[PDB]
Amino acid sequence: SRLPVHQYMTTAVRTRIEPLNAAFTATMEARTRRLAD
Amino acid sequence: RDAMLGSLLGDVIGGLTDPNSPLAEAEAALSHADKVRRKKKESLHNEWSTQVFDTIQGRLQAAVDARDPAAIESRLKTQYDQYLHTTNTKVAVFRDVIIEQDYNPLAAADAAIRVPTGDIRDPLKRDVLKGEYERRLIYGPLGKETLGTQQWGELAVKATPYGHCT
Amino acid sequence: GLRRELAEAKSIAGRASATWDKFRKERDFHRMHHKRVAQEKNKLLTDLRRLKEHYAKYEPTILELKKKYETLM
Amino acid sequence: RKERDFHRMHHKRVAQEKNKLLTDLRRLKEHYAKYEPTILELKKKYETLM
Amino acid sequence: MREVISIHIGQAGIQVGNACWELYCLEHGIQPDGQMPDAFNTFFSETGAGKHVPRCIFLDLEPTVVDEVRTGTYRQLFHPEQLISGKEDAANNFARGHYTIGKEIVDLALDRIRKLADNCTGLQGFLVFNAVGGGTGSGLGSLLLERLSVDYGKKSKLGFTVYPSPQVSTAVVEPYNSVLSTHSLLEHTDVAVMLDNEAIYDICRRSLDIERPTYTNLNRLIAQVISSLTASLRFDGALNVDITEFQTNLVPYPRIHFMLSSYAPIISAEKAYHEQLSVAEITNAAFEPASMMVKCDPRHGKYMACCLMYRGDVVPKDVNASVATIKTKRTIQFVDWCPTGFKCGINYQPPTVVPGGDLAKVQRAVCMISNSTAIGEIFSRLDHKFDLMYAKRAFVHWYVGEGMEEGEFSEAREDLAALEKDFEEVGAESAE
Amino acid sequence: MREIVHIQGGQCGNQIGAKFWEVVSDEHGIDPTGTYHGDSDLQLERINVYFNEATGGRYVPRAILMDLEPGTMDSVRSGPYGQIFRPDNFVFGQTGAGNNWAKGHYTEGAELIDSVLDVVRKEAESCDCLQGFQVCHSLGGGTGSGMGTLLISKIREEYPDRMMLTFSVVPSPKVSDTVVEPYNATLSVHQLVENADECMVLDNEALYDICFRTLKLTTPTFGDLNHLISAVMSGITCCLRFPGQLNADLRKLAVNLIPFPRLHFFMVGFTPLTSRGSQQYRALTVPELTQQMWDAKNMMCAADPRHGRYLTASALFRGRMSTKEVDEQMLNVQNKNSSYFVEWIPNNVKSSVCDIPPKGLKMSATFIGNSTAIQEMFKRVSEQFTAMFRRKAFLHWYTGEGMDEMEFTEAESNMNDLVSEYQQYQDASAE
Ligand SMILES: Nc1nc2c(ncn2[C@@H]2O[C@H](COP(=O)(O)OP(=O)(O)OP(=O)(O)O)[C@@H](O)[C@H]2O)c(=O)[nH]1
Ligand SMILES: Nc1nc2c(ncn2[C@@H]2O[C@H](COP(=O)(O)OP(=O)(O)O)[C@@H](O)[C@H]2O)c(=O)[nH]1
Ligand SMILES: [Mg+2]
Repeated sequence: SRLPVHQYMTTAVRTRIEPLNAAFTATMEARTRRLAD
Repeated sequence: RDAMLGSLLGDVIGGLTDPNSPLAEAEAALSHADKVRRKKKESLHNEWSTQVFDTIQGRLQAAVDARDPAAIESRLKTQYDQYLHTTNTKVAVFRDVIIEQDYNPLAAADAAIRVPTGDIRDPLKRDVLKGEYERRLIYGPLGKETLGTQQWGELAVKATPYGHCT
Repeated sequence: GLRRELAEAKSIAGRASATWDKFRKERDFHRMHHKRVAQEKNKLLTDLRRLKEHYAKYEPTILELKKKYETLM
Repeated sequence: RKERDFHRMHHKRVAQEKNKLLTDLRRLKEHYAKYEPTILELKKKYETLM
Repeated sequence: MREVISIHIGQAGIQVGNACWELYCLEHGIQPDGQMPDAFNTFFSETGAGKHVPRCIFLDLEPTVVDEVRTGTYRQLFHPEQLISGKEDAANNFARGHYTIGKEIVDLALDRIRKLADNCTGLQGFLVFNAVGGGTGSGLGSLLLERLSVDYGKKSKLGFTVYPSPQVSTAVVEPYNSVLSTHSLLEHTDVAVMLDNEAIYDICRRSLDIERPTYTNLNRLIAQVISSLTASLRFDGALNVDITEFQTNLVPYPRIHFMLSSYAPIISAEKAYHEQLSVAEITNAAFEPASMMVKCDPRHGKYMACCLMYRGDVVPKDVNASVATIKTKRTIQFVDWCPTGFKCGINYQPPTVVPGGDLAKVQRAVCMISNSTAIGEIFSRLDHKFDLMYAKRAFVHWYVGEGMEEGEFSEAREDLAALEKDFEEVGAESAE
Repeated sequence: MREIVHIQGGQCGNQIGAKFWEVVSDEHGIDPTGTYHGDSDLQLERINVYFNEATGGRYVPRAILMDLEPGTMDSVRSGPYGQIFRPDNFVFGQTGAGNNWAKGHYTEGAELIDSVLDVVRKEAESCDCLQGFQVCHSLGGGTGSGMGTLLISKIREEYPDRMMLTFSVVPSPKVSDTVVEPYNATLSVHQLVENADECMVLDNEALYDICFRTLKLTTPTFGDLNHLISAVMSGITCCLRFPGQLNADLRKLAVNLIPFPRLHFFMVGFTPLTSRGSQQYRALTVPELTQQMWDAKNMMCAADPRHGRYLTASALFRGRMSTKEVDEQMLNVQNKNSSYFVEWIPNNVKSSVCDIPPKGLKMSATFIGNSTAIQEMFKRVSEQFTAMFRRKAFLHWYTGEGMDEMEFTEAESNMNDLVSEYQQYQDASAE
């Protein structure tokens, strides 16, 4: 139950771009919702 | 003058708000075209995703799910131990020569995950690939004949007939 | 070898028969929309003429308000 | 196939010139929309002077 | 203007730091005193406008290696405010460098960084030089790297690390310090470049026929690799490769940022005359495994992306011929999803030679940094190396006592195993 | 009363544009300092096409140098014919795209488009009757492609009744200098089909082939590659700069060569390219130029004209010659190759003659070709795109600046309707 590599943004890349910071957190809530469903 | 001014101001003001105005008709046509192209854009993105990307990543992540990490570290340990044994025994290891009995580094490339990608039909390539679809029911070797790019270097540039004695 | 040639001919006839059914449907799909857009194209042509007539009213209106505002001044 | 490609070619060509008149409609729309604040401001100015 | 701040952490970083800043001075004509050679010239000297202080930080908790720089041949080059010492070394403990001893020094380090960031007009990146084998390079390295991501965004963090050898060790607790530091290297670096200690030993034994290589000789041709990739910023060329060009072409995915290194012409002075150093000749030598700076097989993995920094008299014609000869050979294998995988960067400046150096004067040079799936081959060696020691839980009371919890060992193991699965996942090929 | 605005984009555009202003300024008689020294009155008559008036008899080019790095503008400024350019046209960025398409298009190109559009609008309003917008750049870059294509979008919005010429250097399959190179080209061509009125397509592997097969240069650098591209650009504008027997300006070439608005991509090639060893042996005649012109190895495009059909072709002959020999030669090549030219367009090749040859050549010819055969180059870029985009390789760098992966679908789709239309008109026949 791991995130695919093209969706996992590391913190160094994440701290560069706040649009991409929100892109990763949109994927994080997608993981919690899919596992709960 | 006053009646003409009143009529002109009346039409140029009522055209901004009248639903039967040509301005309103043009706005309706533009909004319809914008909605149509936005819907077509979203439909193209979704159909490409579902027909190609979801299928390919489903196959790939299913293969990785079937794959076990412990076997991966064991296999890479054996490969690295083989490489260090070859570098310990031989007087340097060179890429061009391969002794199959001694050391087979291509087995690592052979033991790799394989994804079929033959059932997938790309929705973006519908108009390009319709011709080869109807002929049958990546493209072929394409380009023009040119000089071999191995011959572009300073060594073969004199061996090739162009610039033989120049 | 005669049985193989008959199987190939039935395969050729069978494969073709499925396809030209699709060709007939697709060519009917193109004819209906091409006529539909052509009728829609002529509507935009008349709309463009009307809007140019409507836009032609704008620049006299700017001039006429400038004339009236100076006379009122 | 030849009959299909004849109508395929014609359908695409009318579709292309549909968008060309569409962009020409948009260009004339943006041009005279800039005249709109001027003609509104003069009309409000004309009413206040009355 | 292009400008780069390079931080050197640990003993291994500062010994490279002594070597690389020696080479930078000879490249730009800077003397060890720092002065590049009517009445304005007399005014020019006494105002210090001819002095070029490096944009570097020498921080290490062990004082006995940083005062050698303070009393060495480069005592006038470095600002004394830029050289940071400590009372006690981290001493091969990731817990000491990250929690207890490295805590009261890293706050002083960002104070030095903020002063260096104020002098620079527009910053472009950060360069980290450390070894994950030791305590300070790993522990204080991870702490400084974690804080620099918080304080500075959109600025790249380029990582130069000296990973432990599979066979050669100077200590015992390398698997603990490497694995814990790796979890920071996954998370906070932008591009990480591997360096292996004995892979350079095999280079100096074979290519430069020196039977007695020491750390001074290894760090000298290490300093060749660092300057070659950043040579696009110093000097103009036919094809420039900036520090932001490096990231956008060489890492396909955010986790995949560990990279290999290679330097193609490594020829002694006597051997230089008989050898013909052509662009096509050294490019074949660049991809040769024994010329690589990391002990690994390029044939084991597949090159996902690669770059080539060319220095000297290289025309764009024959380098492109060298591109095609590599691709057509069956021993070098690419991944299927990257057809155009080579970034070509040519600098017009020939590589400098240090006085007394073992490298000879070579007209044309290639530095090859490539991303391969055979770098998880290196990780799998350290994976079971750490797993065998952690099974009996030896050398844990040093880490537990100095602030670190037990669960940090499992989390770094969890992150490292994820990268092990990562390289097999992306190393997959799509074949019809 | 005709003039062309020239725009240079990125490192490739600045390097090619420097060598283009090397030729035309030397052809018109401009010295390094910017003053007139020509001995013929015909050179001075039409200089407003490419040069503006200045005090003291100086002539500054109508060039706008734009990029995102200061590195490659120090080269053009220090190079020869580098002082004629206006420093007010030296607009530049500092961060640099680094061969990223959307970094120069969305997050950093937006802060520079307002500066470059003010310079273009100031230069366009100064002159009287615009003929077109000529831009030289590359499609595989990020500096000249991402910023350049957005300027192509912007100036087409506020100048919709003007021609537009793009001399774009495409990526090559055989030789590659960038890893994310197919991403930059696919998004650039998508922005070029609607905005740009017509496109001149150049490829480095074709330029490298012609520099060694014909000119026999054993060591081709970028200098002699850009020289051949420079000679083509001066060949297109032969009508405006000088009189001739038959005059065909930028508008007339566009209306002859473009049957349908999407089919506006071209393949070009300069005709009289001989090595100096074989210079004295060859005799320059009108039949000799026509044999070389239709040859595939003389083409500056990586596509193969042998494999495709010529929808329209145009040859711009420069020099003193007989028009009867021109009409006989073009009719000679159409009849002897009937399956090579398109069937539903009679009089397939339309040509013009100018009586002023270029410097150093008594006769010259510039060939413009609208062949259907150009789909293969776009297919080769499309092959590498679907290799990368189906695995999301190197895509997190592109989606950072707000342009998500959703905006890649229509770029490839508009990369595919172009090659389908070219394929459709090839197979289509009369009646
Ligand atoms: N290439 C290179 N590697 C070195 C050099 N010096 C040390 N190393 C590496 O660093 C390891 C020793 O640990 P260090 O990182 O130096 O430890 P440290 O920097 O002193 O930090 P502490 O142990 O906390 O004091 C060795 O295993 C070497 O692999 C050097 O001069 N050159
Ligand atoms: N003809 C020509 N092509 C060039 C030149 N410089 C670069 N290129 C091409 O441009 C491509 C790389 O584009 P790049 O320089 O990164 O564009 P940029 O992003 O605007 O700087 C390479 O594939 C080269 O083939 C030049 O001087 N002449
Ligand atoms: Mg120490």
